[PDB]
Amino acid sequence: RGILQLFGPLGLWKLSTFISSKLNKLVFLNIGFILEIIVLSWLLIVFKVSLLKYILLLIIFIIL
Amino acid sequence: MNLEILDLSILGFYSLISSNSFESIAILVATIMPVITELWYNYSQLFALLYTLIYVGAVVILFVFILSVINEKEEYEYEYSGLFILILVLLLDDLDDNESNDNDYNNVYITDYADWFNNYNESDLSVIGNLLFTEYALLLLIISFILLMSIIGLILIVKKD
Amino acid sequence: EQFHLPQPFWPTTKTKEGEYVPKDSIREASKVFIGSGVLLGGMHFRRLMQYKKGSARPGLAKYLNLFSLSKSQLIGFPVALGAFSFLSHSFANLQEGQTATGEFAASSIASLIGLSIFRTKKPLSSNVAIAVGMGSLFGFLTWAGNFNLGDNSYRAALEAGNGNEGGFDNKVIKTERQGFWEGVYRRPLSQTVEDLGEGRGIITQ
Amino acid sequence: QSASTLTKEDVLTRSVSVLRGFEVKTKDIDLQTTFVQDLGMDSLDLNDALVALEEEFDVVFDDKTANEIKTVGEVVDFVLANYLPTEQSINHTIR
Amino acid sequence: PYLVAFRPAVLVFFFIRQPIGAGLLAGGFLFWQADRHFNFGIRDNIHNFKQTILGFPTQASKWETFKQVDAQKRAQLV
Amino acid sequence: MDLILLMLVAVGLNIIDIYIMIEILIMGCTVNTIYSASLDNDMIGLIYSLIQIIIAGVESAIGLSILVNYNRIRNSEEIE
Amino acid sequence: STADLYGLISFTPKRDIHHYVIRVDEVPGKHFPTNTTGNFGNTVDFENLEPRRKPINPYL
Amino acid sequence: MIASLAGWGLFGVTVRAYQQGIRKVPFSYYPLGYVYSALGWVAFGYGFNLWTERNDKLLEKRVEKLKESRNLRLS
Amino acid sequence: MLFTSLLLIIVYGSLVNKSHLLTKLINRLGLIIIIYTLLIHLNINTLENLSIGINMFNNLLLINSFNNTIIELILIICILYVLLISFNITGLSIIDNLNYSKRTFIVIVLFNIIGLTLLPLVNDIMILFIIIELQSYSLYLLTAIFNESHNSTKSALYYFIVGSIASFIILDATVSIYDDLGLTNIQYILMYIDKLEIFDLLCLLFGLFIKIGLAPFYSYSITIYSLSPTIITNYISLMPKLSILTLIYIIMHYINIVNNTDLNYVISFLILISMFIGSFGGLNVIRIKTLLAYSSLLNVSYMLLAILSNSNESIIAYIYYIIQYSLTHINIFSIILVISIYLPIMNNMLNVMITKYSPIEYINQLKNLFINNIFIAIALCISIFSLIGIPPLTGFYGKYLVLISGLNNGYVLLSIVLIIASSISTVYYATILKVLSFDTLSFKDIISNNLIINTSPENNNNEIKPEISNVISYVISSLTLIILLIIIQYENIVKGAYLVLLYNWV
Amino acid sequence: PYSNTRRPWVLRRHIIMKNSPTKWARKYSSRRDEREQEIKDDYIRGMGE
Ligand SMILES: CCCCCCCCCCCCCCCCCC(=O)OC[C@H](COP(=O)(O)OCCN)OC(=O)CCCCCCCCCCCCCCCCC
Ligand SMILES: CCCCCCCCCCCCCCCCCC(=O)OC[C@H](COP(=O)(O)OCCN)OC(=O)CCCCCCCCCCCCCCCCC
Ligand SMILES: CCCCCCCCCCCCCCCCCC(=O)OC[C@H](COP(=O)(O)OCCN)OC(=O)CCCCCCCCCCCCCCCCC
Ligand SMILES: CCCCCCCCCCCCCCCCCC(=O)OC[C@H](COP(=O)(O)OCCN)OC(=O)CCCCCCCCCCCCCCCCC
Ligand SMILES: CCCCCCCCCCCC(=O)OC[C@H](COP(=O)(O)OCC[N+](C)(C)C)OC(=O)CCCCCCCCCCC
Ligand SMILES: CCCCCCCCCCCC(=O)OC[C@H](COP(=O)(O)OCC[N+](C)(C)C)OC(=O)CCCCCCCCCCC
Ligand SMILES: CCCCCCCCCCCC(=O)OC[C@H](COP(=O)(O)OCC[N+](C)(C)C)OC(=O)CCCCCCCCCCC
Repeated sequence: RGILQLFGPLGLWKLSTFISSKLNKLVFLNIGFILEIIVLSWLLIVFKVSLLKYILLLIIFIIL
Repeated sequence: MNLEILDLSILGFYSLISSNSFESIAILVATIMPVITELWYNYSQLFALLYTLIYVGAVVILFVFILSVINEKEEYEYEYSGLFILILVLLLDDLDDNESNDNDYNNVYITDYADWFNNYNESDLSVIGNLLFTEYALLLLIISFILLMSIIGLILIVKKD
Repeated sequence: EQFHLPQPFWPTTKTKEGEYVPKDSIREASKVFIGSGVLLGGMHFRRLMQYKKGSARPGLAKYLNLFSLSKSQLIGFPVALGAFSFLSHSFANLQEGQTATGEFAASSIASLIGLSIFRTKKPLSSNVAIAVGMGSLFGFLTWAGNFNLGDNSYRAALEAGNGNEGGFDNKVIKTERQGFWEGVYRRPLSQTVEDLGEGRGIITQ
Repeated sequence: QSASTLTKEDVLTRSVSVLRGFEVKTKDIDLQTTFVQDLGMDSLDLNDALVALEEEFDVVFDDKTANEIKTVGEVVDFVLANYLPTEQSINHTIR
Repeated sequence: PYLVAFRPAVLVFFFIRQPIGAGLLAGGFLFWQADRHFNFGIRDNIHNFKQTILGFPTQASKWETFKQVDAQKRAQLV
Repeated sequence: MDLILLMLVAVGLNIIDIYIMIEILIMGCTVNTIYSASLDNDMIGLIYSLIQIIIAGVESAIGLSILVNYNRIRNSEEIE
Repeated sequence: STADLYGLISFTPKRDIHHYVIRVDEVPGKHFPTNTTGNFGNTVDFENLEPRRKPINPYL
Repeated sequence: MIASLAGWGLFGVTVRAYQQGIRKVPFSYYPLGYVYSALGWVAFGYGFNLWTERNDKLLEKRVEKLKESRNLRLS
Repeated sequence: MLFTSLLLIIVYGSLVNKSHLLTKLINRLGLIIIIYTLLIHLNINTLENLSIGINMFNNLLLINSFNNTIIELILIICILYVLLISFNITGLSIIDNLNYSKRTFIVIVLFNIIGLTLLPLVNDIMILFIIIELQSYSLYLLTAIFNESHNSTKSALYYFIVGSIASFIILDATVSIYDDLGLTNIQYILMYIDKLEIFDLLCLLFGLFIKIGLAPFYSYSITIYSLSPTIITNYISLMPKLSILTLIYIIMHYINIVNNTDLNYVISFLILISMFIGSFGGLNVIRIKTLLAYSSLLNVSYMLLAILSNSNESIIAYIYYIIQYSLTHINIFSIILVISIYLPIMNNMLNVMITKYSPIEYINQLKNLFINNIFIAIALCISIFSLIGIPPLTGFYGKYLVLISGLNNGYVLLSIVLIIASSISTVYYATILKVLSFDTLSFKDIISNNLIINTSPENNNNEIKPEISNVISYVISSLTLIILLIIIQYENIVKGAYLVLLYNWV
Repeated sequence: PYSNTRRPWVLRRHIIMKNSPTKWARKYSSRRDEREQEIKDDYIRGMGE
């Protein structure tokens, strides 16, 4: 009833609720929001590919 | 002194401080005019005139829509900006105007050699039409198809009936 | 004698001894730290201009609040990314190559350093829990061969003759070990003793 | 967006402050506080208060309700049930 | 060609309405024209800084490559 | 200045101002096509430039009609 | 047989910048709308054109 | 080939019988529907068998070339 | 046939008077047009002849056996979609009259079908830009066909703006390539595949990724699909993906020639993020169309892994997956349109407002479907289990074939992540099934005369009145049994996908 | 006549018209110019043969 729930249903439910609540705030009809994300993605073309894992770490920081 | 640099400097200043929708429909016209003039004086006078013939008709239709949708919102609203942050932003932007990093391609001047073989000498628009109406006639007929769809599309969107 | 444990690791090209010129860890971390701080700080002051241009429009304000970064995040993010780049290169130089353990250590420490800056108002054990989770993800990323195995894939092996296109034949026995993606009908018994060891039914009882 | 963000405690709190700026007998105003008895408003003072409470909350009392209002709590009930944010331009929401 | 006709009209009206904003914009415009005309090299050195920091082949980088080949080729003959 | 997305401050705060940005952005593609075609003395690039201008004008009309009808929907009571 | 058949079909031969499929059947520029003889830089002889690379049809 | 087309018609009977459950009618309602459904999938079944018979012929011809290609590789 | 018959229908629709019956009969004429288009296309295009790749119209178009299969799939799915507007979906006028109130509905579909079928064939950058505009404009006009609807117009505004930004990105990529090489034909550009900047083609793919709703550009498609009418959302959420993904496969086929692994890593980054968002995004949602929007984002990520690997096993994976996913998409939306007849009627908390465009808008409006219609509820369960990937349904072989191609190319991380993504997304797929059935016994003996279906009259009280119309019932029966019983013909179907070649030859 | 072949000023100075995925790559990403510098270097290296 302890660690196997934290690393199981109860723990993953809290993780899912936290992550899904973040994603629910990103779906709203707004021109400025989607334009910023489109233009931001252009940096993947500019950046050298070795920086992908740093962008991955930065994105996980923003989830918090 | 290339005075087109000054024109774009003023235009960039007015795009940062623009508040209402009428100023935006003026940023568009303040953009096509430098394009038309620079095309006229450097690269293509044909396309300088095509831009004027087509974009102006689009601009007036754009302007008439502003009249029907102007909604009092941004006349009385306030903006903060700051004169110092505007000019500093434009200064940093003006520092880097090298869109290309091939220094030799940007610094070394080139020439072309004329030949007399073309004795049938006609305008660029005649060759463009010659190819467009013969070899790329499919492209022209699809464009005609897309123009037809817009006619039907505009009616099924706007017409209440 | 050493224990004979299974080794579930995907194939990777192994640099010969004397190879692997190391990468300058401080220099590489400097580029990530400076470039990130310039962008994050620059995008911060760009968004303040968008604030000043309009604050009576709820639609713009809602979208700007999502992308807004706190002051401790504007400092913590470049530091965490810079420490990550430094520690990832520093450990890679130590081990003559990049390993999943090195990336796990580099990511968890970099996360904990950043978390202790922009997540000050949370319990210390909470920050360590996230750092262990973050470090495990990047260790798993390296263990799986980053985004693709590349020259170690089966398709690459099949193009180099190291696959199983020609089939198998029991009469052929090879002293050297088979390729990672290669299968054989019969093996030298010495290889089995090297893998399993003697004992519970190998050679002896 | 186009929904109310009003609570019963805020509407009461804003109602009390707007009623405090008038010449009332007592400054101790709650939901049960009557206009004629506790605060002491005649015909004209009451309608000055109603319009003042209209401007604060951007609501308009109907004629039937306004003529029959007795207590401060009735106003708080009316504001909570009838308040709507004003429609914005086609650009305020989507942009 | 319409910018040649409009430019006197826009410039004077720009100074009338916003004399300080116009003077700052026009002053900066003239300063860079003085940099180019009188070979102050300020804009070129900024360009050389941007290429060095972003990993582009600079003018000095391409000349160093030539000097490395030049020394390599001479020894190949001597 | 481009990488910090300075262009996001130059775009106005109306839906029509987004339309103007799209037209300007597409017009940048056509100017680049005309410039390359003229240097190469290639009429295929100029045919491409002409196609871009016509097509860019089509979407300008289609987008305008959507915005026109969007404004009509708000002014729908029309008791007059 | 089923294992053998899948090995043949699922094998992907390598492609690089030296071998790949280009679907062009003839050389352009035999005729132009006007001024076919330009600077005489067209050195391709259409009277003695060598045979082209005919595409392979596996079902033929 | 009758056995194959027999199954396809029986598939069409199943499709109609399942549809009757969707519409909540007795399975004996309008018995001609099974005949119509059975023939419609026999027609699809006959075309399907021609498609598969063609595919096996094409696969053999391609496999012969692929074996020659593999023999060169295995050297 | 499409172009010729479209002109007649355009003129004919404007000539006759406006009535719901006439619009419905004009829609049936559109059904006949697509059927004749399919018959003519089948009569002349065959897989064996098109294996080499045949140029048409001064090499502006290039059709091969890989392109041809997708064209026939597009025509077949478009046939199934037109049955929705050409026949009764529910049989009740308050719901069905919406599909007959717009006479230009069928015209826009025929306009878009032309754009859908020509897009995979593009062989020139000039025609690539023209066609991608033709497809996009028709989608905007279809999204705004109901112009008296506030949400429908708002979606079309969002669709136009985002899709114009992507088109500019696509145009900007082609202009850069023309600037580099001075060439417009794709096969000519292939001769210089080693010298042009390959990331100029990644910019071209980025604009295509926006138009398929890939992360991080997923936000607008999730918003648009939820706000649009269910009949509109059924089309726009599936049709653009059939053509654009096929075009992405052909572009990635050319990109793999130079083997740029940096480009492979950026795409893998977008696939990885889309799996995370597609699975975790749907966990906390209450709208069914919002849930299906994340399902679409997740299944696109699965297909893009096959497109990214881009090998012989990838052709089979992509071809099979796109066919079976289209049928599952069609089957689910057909059931959702039908089951609005079982909605309770008032005679209230949360002030829930339901409109005529989307009568089924929340997941819990599917409650007690196991009681109201057991056969339809099972049909919906089979489709949802197929999306989950329960064998031996079609959805299992789709994931199995995708994994084979992905793991064969060394994409160990993406293969593991998708299987974790499949498990996470199973949580919200199961929630549909929980709503359908889990309260059957505690509700079996209840009196439900307050349904929408109960408002319909009865003819004679001696006849048997079917509760669902003939055509829509047969389509649901056919597709559900195909999904269920694919094991019977799986071997023969996958042998056909072996023959579909994209310049393999030998 | 010898002339430069640079892009128009409006292309490389307009606040909005200068921003695109390929223009940022040409201006801020060295991936393209690294490859093309190899071609130029081969010209001088190959002189000796
Ligand atoms: C024959 C010459 C005609 C123009 C002479 C007048 C010069 C004024 C500026 C002309 C265009 C320069 C760039 C301006 C772009 C549009 C920005 C704008 O909003 O207009 C500027 C004008 C000044 O208003 P101001 O008080 O300074 O700022 C607002 C303070 N809250 O705010 C206004 O709304 C007034 C605008 C009046 C209508 C102008 C319509 C545009 C005409 C452009 C034709 C020339 C093309 C541009 C050439 C110069 C390029 C920089
Ligand atoms: C006169 C000065 C002119 C300045 C011009 C630049 C404008 C300011 C922008 C800040 C600098 C960032 C962009 C730098 C260029 C783009 C990256 C790049 O190309 O690499 C350059 C730099 C050095 O790397 P280098 O090895 O020298 O280049 C290859 C040489 N063969 O590589 C780097 O290390 C750059 C640092 C990048 C790492 C930080 C970015 C990741 C974290 C922030 C993420 C931003 C948001 C995420 C966007 C993606 C969203 C999906
Ligand atoms: C420079 C600007 C900032 C950079 C933005 C980058 C945008 C593109 C990157 C791709 C992510 C697309 C998702 C939508 C973009 C999110 C927009 C955004 O930045 O808003 C921040 C958002 C809100 O969070 P919140 O803290 O509540 O708001 C701030 C309050 N001041 O916080 C979020 O929820 C953002 C997280 C969204 C979920 C993305 C997760 C993607 C998968 C990452 C993990 C990959 C899984 C595999 C891991 C194993 C490998 C290690
Ligand atoms: C033997 C059985 C084995 C099977 C078990 C396998 C699962 C093992 C994983 C266990 C980890 C999850 C369980 C514990 C998580 C608990 C989440 C949580 O409590 O929220 C923490 C915090 C929010 O704070 P709050 O919850 O409100 O209060 C603090 C309570 N002390 O918010 C947080 O800090 C959460 C961290 C932010 C989200 C980080 C996201 C990282 C990337 C996603 C992780 C999964 C990656 C999957 C990638 C593919 C997805 C398709
Ligand atoms: C890989 C090694 C083998 C592991 C096999 C898979 C085990 C997964 C854990 C069980 C989850 C479960 O069962 O999901 C069911 C649970 C039910 O939760 P509940 O009891 O109703 O409490 C929840 C409600 N409360 C707290 C209010 C009472 O929903 C959840 O929590 C939702 C989160 C779903 C996350 C699923 C991700 C699965 C990833 C698997 C690989 C890491
Ligand atoms: C309420 C009812 C619940 C469920 C009951 C289940 C009843 C099952 C009835 C089966 C009838 C039967 O026997 O069909 C058999 C016939 C004849 O097979 P054949 O031509 O010899 O092929 C040989 C079969 N091998 C390979 C196993 C030897 O094929 C069929 O018709 C196939 C069934 C159609 C399945 C859908 C996939 C094919 C369409 C392709 C479109 C992409
Ligand atoms: C050459 C092979 C095919 C031959 C037949 C095909 C056309 C059949 C039309 C007959 C007339 C008709 O359908 O009449 C209408 C009937 C009855 O409708 P009901 O629901 O009982 O209405 C009640 C009618 N009352 C009130 C008079 C009682 O519908 C049917 O029976 C439906 C069966 C349709 C079969 C579709 C097959 C699709 C195969 C798809 C493969 C990809």
